[PDB]
Amino acid sequence: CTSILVGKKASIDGSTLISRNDDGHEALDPQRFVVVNPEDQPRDYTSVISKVNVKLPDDPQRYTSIPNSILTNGIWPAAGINSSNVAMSATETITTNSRVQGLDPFVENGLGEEDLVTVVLPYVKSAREGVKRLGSLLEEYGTYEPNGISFADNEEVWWLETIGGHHWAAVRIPDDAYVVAPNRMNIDQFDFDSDDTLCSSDLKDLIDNNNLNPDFENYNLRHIFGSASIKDTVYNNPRTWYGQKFFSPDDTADDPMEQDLPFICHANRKISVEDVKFVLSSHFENTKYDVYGSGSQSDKTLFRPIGINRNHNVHILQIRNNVPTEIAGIHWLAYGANTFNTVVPFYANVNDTPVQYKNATGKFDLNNMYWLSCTTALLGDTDYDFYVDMRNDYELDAMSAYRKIQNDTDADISGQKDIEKYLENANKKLADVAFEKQNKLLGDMVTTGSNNMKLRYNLND
Repeated sequence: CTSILVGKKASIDGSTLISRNDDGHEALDPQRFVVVNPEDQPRDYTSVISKVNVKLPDDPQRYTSIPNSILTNGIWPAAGINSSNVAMSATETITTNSRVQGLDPFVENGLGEEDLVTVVLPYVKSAREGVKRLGSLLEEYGTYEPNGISFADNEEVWWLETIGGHHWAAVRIPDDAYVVAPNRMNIDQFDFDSDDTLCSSDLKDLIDNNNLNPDFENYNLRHIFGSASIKDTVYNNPRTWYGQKFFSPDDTADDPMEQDLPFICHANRKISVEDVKFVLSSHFENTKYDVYGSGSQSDKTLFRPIGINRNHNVHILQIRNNVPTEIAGIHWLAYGANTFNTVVPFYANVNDTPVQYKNATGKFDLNNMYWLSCTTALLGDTDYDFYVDMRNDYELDAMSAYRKIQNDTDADISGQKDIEKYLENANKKLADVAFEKQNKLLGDMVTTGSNNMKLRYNLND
């Protein structure tokens, strides 16, 4: 997984953004776009993986989510926005170390990524409340994973990292800042009594009393609780580096393996949704580390890319400030490897979701956007340089169409007597166009690609 966070003064439009590539173990695993209405929410929750049993409040809020189609390993809702316009994405798998694990081991019947959005998001009305509730739950139930979780509302963006079986810390991202986060513990310099931090009440004592601090001065949480491994230099740090080079080129050096890249960054410009999607789809373009590029075989395969075959979904959760609250929450969504898809700006204030995004099952169905998008990216992968121009045209054409629909829908919001019905229609238009354009792209690739098959023999006349 790769996560990107953007504070409200750092975005081009004054919105907050939290985002993540939901990357799994297998390349393909069908995803659905689903609104969980309060009557559909469990009050007595039991996980599949850990069998943790969690009693939940009787007043859940409606929320969007991205559950797995195949429920063998549980729901895995990934991310969403609730009816209070709070966004949450869980999780970014991070790292730990043996010293803190020796003190606070994983809890095998605790909470995991399978569960987190389901047991937190419906019950909070601010990002800060999200942080606090998750912290309480970690203390009450424990966890069996090292995870990073993002929260946002129209004011604030928070990043929480879990530490051992029960501990945690969280940082409020400055308004004018952004973060790029890979599968490695991220929080660095940490001021315990700061207004911009929250953590386990015992976290400082845990550190001080057990000689966990490797530094001569101050507290750096990933120095203390995280990793700086050889594997980090190829699996994690280059992703951070590539993102920071894109947003902060003059503040970022030329070593992708760097272990102490800053957590909090300041870009040289305001950041768009298009920008975030670009970084979340990237593969070290214009470097020797690009698997589709000109580098040696060993250089081309050295680093884990951000766009990748096992992108199951990508979401950019946006809470806007230039609009009435009923259309503030936008759940941008796409499926499959990010090289050949586009995020679609679904309004989150709806009771149901469009069929092409809701209906994936374990049966291969090219009328569904999960299967259609995966098929497109796989074909694209077989000859990237051949297909990339059509890909590029499609991205501009599709995003332009989405924004036209969004702008038109936003402009006519006042006086709508049934908001949810109005926005479900807008989401239907968005999904219909997204499917038509995805399908036309694949068709164009198949048509031109068929001309270039190995199994050919043409008379040149």
